[PDB]
Amino acid sequence: KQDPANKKRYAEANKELVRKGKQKNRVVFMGNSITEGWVANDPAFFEDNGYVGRGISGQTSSHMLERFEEDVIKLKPAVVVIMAGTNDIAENAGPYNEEQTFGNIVKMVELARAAKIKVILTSVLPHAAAPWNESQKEATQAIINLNTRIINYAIENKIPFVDYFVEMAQSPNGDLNSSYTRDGVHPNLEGYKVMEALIKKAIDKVLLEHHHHHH
Amino acid sequence: DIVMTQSPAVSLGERATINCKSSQSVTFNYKNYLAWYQQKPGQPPKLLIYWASTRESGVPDRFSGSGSGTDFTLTISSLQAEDVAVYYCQQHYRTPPTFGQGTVEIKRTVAAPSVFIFPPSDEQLKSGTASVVCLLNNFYPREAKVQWKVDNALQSGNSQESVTEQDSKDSTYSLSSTLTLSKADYEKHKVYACEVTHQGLSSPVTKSFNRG
Amino acid sequence: QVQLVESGGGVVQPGRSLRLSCAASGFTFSTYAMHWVRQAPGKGLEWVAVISYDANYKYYADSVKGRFTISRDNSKNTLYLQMNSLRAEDTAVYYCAKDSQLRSLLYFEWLSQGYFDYWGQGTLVTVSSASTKGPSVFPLAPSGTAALGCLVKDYFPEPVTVSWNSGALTSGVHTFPAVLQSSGLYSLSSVVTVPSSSLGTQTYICNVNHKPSNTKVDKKVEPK
Repeated sequence: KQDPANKKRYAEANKELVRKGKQKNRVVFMGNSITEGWVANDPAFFEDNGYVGRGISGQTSSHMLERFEEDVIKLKPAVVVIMAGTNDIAENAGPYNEEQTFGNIVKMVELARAAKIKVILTSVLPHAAAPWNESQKEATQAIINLNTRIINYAIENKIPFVDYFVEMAQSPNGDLNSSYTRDGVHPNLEGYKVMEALIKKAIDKVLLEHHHHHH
Repeated sequence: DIVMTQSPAVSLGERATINCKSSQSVTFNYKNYLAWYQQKPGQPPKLLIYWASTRESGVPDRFSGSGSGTDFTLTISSLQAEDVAVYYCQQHYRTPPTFGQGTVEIKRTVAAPSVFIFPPSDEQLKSGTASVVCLLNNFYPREAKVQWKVDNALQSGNSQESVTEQDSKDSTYSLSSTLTLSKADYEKHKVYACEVTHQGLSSPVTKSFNRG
Repeated sequence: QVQLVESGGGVVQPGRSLRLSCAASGFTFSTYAMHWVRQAPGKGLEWVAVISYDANYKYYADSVKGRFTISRDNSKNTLYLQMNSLRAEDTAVYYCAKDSQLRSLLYFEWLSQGYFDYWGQGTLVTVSSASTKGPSVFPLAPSGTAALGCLVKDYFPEPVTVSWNSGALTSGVHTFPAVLQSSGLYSLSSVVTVPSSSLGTQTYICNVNHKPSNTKVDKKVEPK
């Protein structure tokens, strides 16, 4: 209970980013297992684009919020991509509560906006359900319910939302597309490439489209 | 589909309940996907209660809902004449959303029907058909049996019955039984009778007329 | 207030088609899924179809899949149902209804919907080969209370309205639900009970209106 939010994971890495100096258009990927696995499976996507991966496998959105100052705000990025809720739904650390998870995402958004960091919100991905645990429909319904709250919040607050789910979830029951996974639960490299095209378009829109003329 | 079933009368000012069961749980992550609706004749359904227990705005506070999982109840704390209606319980946990149906009735004391028989009019006999109408008026409870006898010959297959909704003034039902014969078959017989059985009658009541 | 105003019902020959409309006002129509629901005469409610807020997703009850198409015009705040290859068993009052959920994501057919917070007034669709025919209205003549009435026979389609003495007589009136006869025509009776002593001094007239055929009959119901 000394370091519940796991600030130790990236503490040394954050120190070296400081020693490297100011970076223009830095994008931080804040997330749980999905984000950690992305860096693991395609480090070039992050290195070649100057994106900073700050995913921690297993982490709850509550603990993500608690390390948001250290791993996002203090890195003074231009943009943060928030990928949260997957491990909350997986319940590896405790019972899932949609209201708390959604509230934690909102709190992270508000921390970023107060620090003048642009935000991109994202859909929790589909995954295969083990029948002994829950049905595929139950798994998919929970994910859709949380993603709906995130989308409507994003529309209300003029925040971009990247819907990985609609591109990766297969009929009839929302299983993760077999082309996009090896284990049915996590994306494989092909699945991450689908995600990369989507997120880079949203990042480039934030960094490059300015001065919306209102009439 | 998920199947909705109402598995069951109350005096005025008393409490009425309607029970509804779903064929599988419609509770998911602590929300109950169950709504209740009221429908009056000629009108659409009107929302009463949603998420099993939240009363809709503008609905009188004598209406409330409870239950979870597969078992739900609509309670009307003080039954009123204007509350006599069809009620629907809807699950919307899965598509297709499905609706279970049942009715609220005012309970009252037993009342025997007053029975009336009408021969076919002369105006109707001008065409080829004769309709004989038997009226059972203002009875309770709704269960009633009508038998048509023509020259003591029991009839079968040539009558249709229709029943009103419960009367708002006295909580009774009325019923019509219409016997349809050709004019030729009508002129070939003398006695026309309808025989009415009802719990309010110590013995079946017969009303009859001789053609002409 | 939220209003849903339906139009376009009527009579359809079996195998032919009909489009219904539901004009919405009083809420942001373009952010809600919309439903059609139907009620066959004397029976319960059957959900028919849903369309997502952005029209990207449409789903149908198994009973109408392959024959019906739901659509919406968000610029006119109007919902539509195109009904092809209509059958006798599609005869029903059709309702539109608003979904309670804001911008639901209807990515698969089976997902939860909202509850249905507002409903249109209903439009009757009658699927039959019968031709429009006005009712014949026959008196049910009175033989300390007397019963009298009107037999409203052989009309098509529903509905008819019946009043007594131009609405001045309401106490004791019972107008029975129509029955669909084997001919394809409808029939019903309307009755009223009155003091028998009134039969000499009072005139009783049933006023029968059948709007589909532009027919109005006022029939005096007299003793003998």
